[PDB]
Amino acid sequence: LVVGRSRLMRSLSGEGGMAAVALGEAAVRERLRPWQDRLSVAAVNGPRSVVVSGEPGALRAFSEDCAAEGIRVRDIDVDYASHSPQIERVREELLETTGDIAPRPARVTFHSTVESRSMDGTELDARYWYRNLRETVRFADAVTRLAESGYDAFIEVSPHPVVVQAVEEAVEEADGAEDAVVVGSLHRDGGDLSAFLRSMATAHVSGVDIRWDVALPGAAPFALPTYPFQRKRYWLQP
Amino acid sequence: EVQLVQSGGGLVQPGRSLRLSCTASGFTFGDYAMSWVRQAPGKGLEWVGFIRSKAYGGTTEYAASVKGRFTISRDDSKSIAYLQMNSLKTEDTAVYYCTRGGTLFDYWGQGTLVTVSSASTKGPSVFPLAPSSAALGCLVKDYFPEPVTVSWNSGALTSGVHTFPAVLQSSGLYSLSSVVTVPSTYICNVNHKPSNTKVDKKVEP
Repeated sequence: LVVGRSRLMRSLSGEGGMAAVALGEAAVRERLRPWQDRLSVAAVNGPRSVVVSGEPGALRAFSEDCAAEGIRVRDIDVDYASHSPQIERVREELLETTGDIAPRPARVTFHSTVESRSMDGTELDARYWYRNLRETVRFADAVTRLAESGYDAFIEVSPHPVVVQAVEEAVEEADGAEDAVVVGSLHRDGGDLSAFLRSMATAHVSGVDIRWDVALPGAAPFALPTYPFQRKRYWLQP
Repeated sequence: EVQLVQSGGGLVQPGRSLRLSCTASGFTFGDYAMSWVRQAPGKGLEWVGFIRSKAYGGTTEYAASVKGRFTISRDDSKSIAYLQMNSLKTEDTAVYYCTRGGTLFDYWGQGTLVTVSSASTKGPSVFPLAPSSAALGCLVKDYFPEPVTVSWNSGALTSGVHTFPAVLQSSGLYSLSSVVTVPSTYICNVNHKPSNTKVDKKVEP
């Protein structure tokens, strides 16, 4: 999947781009509806942040057009323009590269972001990954209505956390718990084991149970002092 | 308790030799006599021979059908029991147990399953089974060697499946059937690993 999608999207790269805007939901739909570079949004990180992808001409026109009437747009450096009608006319190569998959049952509840529902392990095929590639991903809705299902540990697995803001500003407004913890794995200014251990400890001090014997595979237990009690004087007359 | 460790199974050609090996841990091997018991399908246990420990001689005794065909040796310094078979026949595809003691068969080892075969490896031929009597299945026929794995709906349907052991026919190739039951789309996936084939056959409901 990874390599085939990679060099099938290599062919259409160099042609079209992406820009992040934060102005409104159906607001931005109305803004570029006077254009027909796009059929549906690309992604929805939060209730107030959206990404607009497509051909360079319309994207430049919208960036310079809204540059004077709202929140500044950040052009993401993407060689191509995914989640756009640009995908359609190149389906067939994809189908003939990944039409040989065997979907196995999933142990854990893989919660989809393109079908907005809990999928099963046997429903993953060539159109499933196309559909993923073509239309929206509903990430903010998925994280919000996963927070309502009783999940309170959104541990991210990435070399650099870029969606912590959206995750917190999405879980903030849901009718669940507020102290749900969100931690990354590695940051820009470190890739050693110390940073990973600090992220693990940050996740641990909020409820997550961490087994610490793996990081010390060559030590023996020491003799440690006992619990320091805090005492007052309780004394009824004897 | 004490552990008897056994090895030496595999594929054999009818008419050649093969030697087993059984080591003992936890007790002195130089004081016990050792007996050998073969186990083949369609029959019960069968004593095939026994050897005497040292300080009582080194006499060996065998069965009527194997006297002059098999031999049993031992080494008490390195403490193994060996069974050496010459001119094997196709009816001796069996699992061999080594038993401590000449008459009181006190202990029984885990055993090794060694088989003499005249046929070569062969991919299976899966045929659908149309109900003409609800139940439906597929037949795996003319394959070699064991084992094979059968699955329904890529591991989704696991209830009502009735696989059967592959009974050796008179030819020398294996054939079993897998039938599920459903009241009233339906495919069975048969995987033969040592020949690396995976067939997905649909069965008419």
